[PDB]
Amino acid sequence: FQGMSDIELLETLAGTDQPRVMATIIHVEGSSYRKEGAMMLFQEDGGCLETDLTIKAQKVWQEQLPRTVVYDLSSEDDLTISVLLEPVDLKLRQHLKRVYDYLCAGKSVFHVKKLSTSGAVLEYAFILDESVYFGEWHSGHPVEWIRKIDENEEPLMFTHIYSPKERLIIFGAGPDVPPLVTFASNVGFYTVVTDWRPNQCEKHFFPDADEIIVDFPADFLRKFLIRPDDFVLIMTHHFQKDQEILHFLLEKELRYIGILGSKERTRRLLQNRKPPDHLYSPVGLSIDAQGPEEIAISIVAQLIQLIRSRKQASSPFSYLFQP
Amino acid sequence: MSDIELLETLAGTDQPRVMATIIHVEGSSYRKEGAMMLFQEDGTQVGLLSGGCLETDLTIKAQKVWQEQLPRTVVYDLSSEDDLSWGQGSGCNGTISVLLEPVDLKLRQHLKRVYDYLCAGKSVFHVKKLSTSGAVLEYAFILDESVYFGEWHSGHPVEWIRKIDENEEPLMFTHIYSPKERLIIFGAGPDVPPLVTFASNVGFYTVVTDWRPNQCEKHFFPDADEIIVDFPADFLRKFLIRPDDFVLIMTHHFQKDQEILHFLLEKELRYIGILGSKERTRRLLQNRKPPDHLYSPVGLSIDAQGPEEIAISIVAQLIQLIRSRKQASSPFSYLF
Amino acid sequence: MSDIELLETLAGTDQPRVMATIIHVEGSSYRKEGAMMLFQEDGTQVGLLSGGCLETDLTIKAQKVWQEQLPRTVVYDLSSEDDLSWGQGSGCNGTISVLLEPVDLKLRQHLKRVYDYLCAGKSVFHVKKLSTSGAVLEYAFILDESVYFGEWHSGHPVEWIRKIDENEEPLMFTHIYSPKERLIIFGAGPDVPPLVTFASNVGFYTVVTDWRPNQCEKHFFPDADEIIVDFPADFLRKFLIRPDDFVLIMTHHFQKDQEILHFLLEKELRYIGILGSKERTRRLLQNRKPPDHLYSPVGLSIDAQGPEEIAISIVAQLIQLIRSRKQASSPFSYLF
Amino acid sequence: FQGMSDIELLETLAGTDQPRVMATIIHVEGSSYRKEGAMMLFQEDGGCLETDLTIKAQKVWQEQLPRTVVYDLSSEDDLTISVLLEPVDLKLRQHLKRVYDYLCAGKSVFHVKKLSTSGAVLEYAFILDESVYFGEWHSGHPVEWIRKIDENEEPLMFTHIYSPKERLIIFGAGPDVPPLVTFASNVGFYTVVTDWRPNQCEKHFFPDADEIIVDFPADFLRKFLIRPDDFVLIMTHHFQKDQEILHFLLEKELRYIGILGSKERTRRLLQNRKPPDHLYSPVGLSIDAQGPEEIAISIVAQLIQLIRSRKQASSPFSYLFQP
Ligand SMILES: [Cl-]
Ligand SMILES: [Cl-]
Ligand SMILES: [Cl-]
Ligand SMILES: [Cl-]
Repeated sequence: FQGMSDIELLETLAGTDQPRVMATIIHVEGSSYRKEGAMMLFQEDGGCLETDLTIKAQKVWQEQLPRTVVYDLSSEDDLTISVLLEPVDLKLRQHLKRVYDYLCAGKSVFHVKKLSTSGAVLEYAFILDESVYFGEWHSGHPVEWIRKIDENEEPLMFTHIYSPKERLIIFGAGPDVPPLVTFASNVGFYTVVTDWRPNQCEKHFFPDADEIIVDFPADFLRKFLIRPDDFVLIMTHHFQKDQEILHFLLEKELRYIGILGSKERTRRLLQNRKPPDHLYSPVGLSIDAQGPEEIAISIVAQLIQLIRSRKQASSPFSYLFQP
Repeated sequence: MSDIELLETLAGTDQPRVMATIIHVEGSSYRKEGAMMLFQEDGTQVGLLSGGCLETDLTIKAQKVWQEQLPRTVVYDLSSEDDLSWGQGSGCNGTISVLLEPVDLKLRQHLKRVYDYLCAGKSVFHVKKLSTSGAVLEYAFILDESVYFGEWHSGHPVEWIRKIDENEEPLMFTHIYSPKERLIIFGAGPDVPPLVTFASNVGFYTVVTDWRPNQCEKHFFPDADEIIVDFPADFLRKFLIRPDDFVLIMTHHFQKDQEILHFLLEKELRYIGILGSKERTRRLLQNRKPPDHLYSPVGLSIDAQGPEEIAISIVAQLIQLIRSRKQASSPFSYLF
Repeated sequence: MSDIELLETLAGTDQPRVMATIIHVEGSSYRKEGAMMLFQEDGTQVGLLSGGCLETDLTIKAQKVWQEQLPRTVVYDLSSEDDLSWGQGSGCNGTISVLLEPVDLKLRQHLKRVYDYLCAGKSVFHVKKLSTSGAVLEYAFILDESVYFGEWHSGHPVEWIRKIDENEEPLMFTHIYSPKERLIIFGAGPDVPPLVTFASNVGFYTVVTDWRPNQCEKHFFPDADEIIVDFPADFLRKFLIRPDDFVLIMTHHFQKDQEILHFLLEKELRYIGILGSKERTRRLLQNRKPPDHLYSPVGLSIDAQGPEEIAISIVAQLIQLIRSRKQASSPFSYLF
Repeated sequence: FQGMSDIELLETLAGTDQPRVMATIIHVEGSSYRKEGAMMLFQEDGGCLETDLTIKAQKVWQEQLPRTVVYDLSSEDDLTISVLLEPVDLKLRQHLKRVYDYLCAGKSVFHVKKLSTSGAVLEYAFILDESVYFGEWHSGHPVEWIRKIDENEEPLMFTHIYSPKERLIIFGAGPDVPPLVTFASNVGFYTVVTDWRPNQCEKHFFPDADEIIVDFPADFLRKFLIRPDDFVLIMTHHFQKDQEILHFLLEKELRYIGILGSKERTRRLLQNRKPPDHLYSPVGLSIDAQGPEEIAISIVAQLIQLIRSRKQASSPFSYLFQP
């Protein structure tokens, strides 16, 4: 189940065309290691629950009809959850391919399932804006249907946000940067490494980096577009270079700016300028880390903390529920 | 990298090498006092001390040290680094003292002996006696008050250290070479491989144990030092867990987690981390005195989701405790 | 690489650069006096002067020259190179004087103007007036006795040069920036692409002409500066061949080779090479006075077989003649 | 015709299984740009001669019978030669695959064709030793048949030596070595680059090098086998390194040892030792070359001169004709 990213799962559907049934935990009552929203793909070709689901998935594909299966998780071995099995038909295959393309573009997608009392999927939509949506939704504006759900008489609704690959833009390719690229890549970040020294940027130093761009910071910032939902990490160990990068990103709306060094050094970098809103110096959690490997953990832990802490503020689509 | 990995590198390629050691730090610096780095003839460097334009100057100094076959102390004002860059320098408001030593046939042999003792699990106390000019007069590798090796001609190196100026005479440098910290992981589920990778990369000796042989294939855990396929009860009987070890219980099986925890209860341990909720771990303890260093929920609370994030959270917690815990817990404390 | 390719590199990436020039050589050295090299901030170097551990020291000197924004002369005893290596040094029994100049906004602008004149086909006479300390007092780029540019404040740079000590006062350095030598190739058969590559790599401006459009596709000659599809008679009417040009006749068509040769007969030319035997070329001349610089069979006699080997043979012959031919054939000879 | 190497041509037969007819110039009378022994492959899917051969090749494949075609080359446009057309049948395909494998191993192969008066191929063999041969040879020892050929009454014989890729082992990966690798590779050498500095040995510096081995000279010489028919080029610009390489190769039987530098420097390298037999210092022809690009031409020209000058001594199989 919960071991593969949403974008890593939708990617699997693109390089397939193979018969597949998708499982989703739409409800959890009590204790479970797997959370609500966790997904899994059954391909028509480990654990007692997954083996029963395999048989159910096989039936769901043949019937070409979704079903909700309830499992009384109650056992002193840790083996009540509600699993939704949907056949990835030509319609849903097409819609999920469109979802993947929007996450590749960096845009999040709000998904909503309208379920029947029996547990069948009546309607489903993929929302981008207050008007822009796609899917098998025949009844009104999906957004207006969600806001107008009844307190107790309307719990036959499932929502999930398909979040794109988070980007981590790293300024510097020194020998302390390869562990950070590895840890950030493994956790699920899209990593961009940029430095002006071509010998520092050989691909064998950063095999997990999605992009390695050899350029002076000023050229990079001119050519490469930095999105406001991106994470910037300045660790060149060159004052003038760090100052060149920071001064450019100053008025730019940015989620995170982390600078490797002391508060005094960052104060010196900002000489004669107003600091940006989401500046983190010293970078990473204070775990008194020593060396590149430990500092890299400290940085990635902080990123995870901020992605998950600001995910309690419902940041991508919270604006579609106020007014 | 790690002391044992740096000393491992000397056993390999056998080529001219100069060893750089930060013997003193004043102010702010990327690395702390005791940090090492290898300057090699092949133009490669093993480790970093600044990450700036400092390494560029040391390379030239290292080349001179090898030719002269004479150690040297180089002092770097990292703030006034404009006298080393194409730009405004590093910017770090600190001054570091780097000691460059040629890894000659004598020191090569001594460091190979240090490595063999760390492979055996024995720590080594290293001491250097420096001259006023900054060269190395004497050096020793201590195992006990009487047992020592190296290039030490005067008296008992141990008695020379205890009878020093005060909080170290500036002409003395000490460093303890210790073996890797051990991380004993109970469970081989698909959430354990990222934890093994992150813990291995940060410098832990990793032991993975589970009773299910197909979850324990070596390709799942290529960074694990040991993969032992056994029932927890057999593992605990056969494999000795020392008090300085780190235990991580993540089998996702209540009865299994309960036999592991109940065994380790009275055993003095550095760390016990159990994957799950405080309520689950209360049920696991089933009215027992909790161990002194029990961590449930495991890892720092960064609201981690998925195996990859939980693994970062745990390694973060492990780093925090190794670095927070009183540095006056050395294996050569008994000596002083 | 070539002067025009080195000056081309300054027009691009626009980053801190220090220019190294060999202003004097005593004894044996890999490069001759006038050889240049670029030290860049990105850690890349454009050209070489020794290829040893010299470049490693210059990099540090270049970094200082940029910071100080002041030129410097560095003298290297290449024999006593043990004071620069991990080993016994270079071994070359020579002493070189390297002049390091920061490519400041002023010099960047002047060198961009030099490049534009070489693109136009006009050579540029460069002169540096050095101080006793080895710094640069003045420098100029001469086009004619009166027309000059740069950072020259005293008199007429031309009159300053002619009125020097004798065979140059040690405080004077001169260098002629000339455009690429032209190699005009008649024929686009499958034996011509290796010759275009080897001639292009060595520094020739290559022009390929043939009357058969499918042999002249650009993918066959990616290194050719010009590919002109025309009958030889039309090419010779339209394209001007200067006396300092190099001609290579290799159409494998007797009548075509004969119209090309008969046209170039009275025309003063640096070089005319015809692919084939002396007998064939005797038949081509059909009782005519052979040109002064006719080479048939073409290339050095190394008993070459196939297009690739014949191409080496021809480029070898071309190099031999450019280097053998009297150096007192400069375009600024008329000035002195 | 003569534009593709023998080994480059036999390679083409391995990645084929496609119907193919091989042409060979078995005789030349007078003037021709193409020499005797030149080969070409016609595949059953530029110039007037090649177009006629294409039609003849098509007939030869259908008939599955070799034929000799004579072309009166006499024309004042340069358009008498004897072309042999042989269908690359399953038998010959198999034999030529074996020839290729021996050239990959570095062993030369002596080929002989026994032709009829009509121009058909009666017999053919591929000789390695005084006893070791393979092919479609039914009559005696091919070697003894060749030595005992009649002065004038036996010219119905064609011989050709299939020579392996010549190896050029370059010690040094400085910025002067990439043009030499390119020129040597283009002319047809198997190039091996070795240096002890990994940053000097990135593959993008030497894309034409067959092997790039990062090692100290002493380790290279221990691990990599140097054949007596190999060409060694010492150009590390490091005296101690060049001395380490030369001292090892001293008693070793070697075709060519070229050292970049002066005779005095090479004399200093050989301090207290007898120089090897095929030492070339200064390396390359004296064309007063300046810079890496010109020196590289000078070196490759010398190599070509020595391969072709010692090819007049019939070096690979001259020993099978003396005694
Ligand atoms: Cl900088
Ligand atoms: Cl309890
Ligand atoms: Cl050396
Ligand atoms: Cl004549």
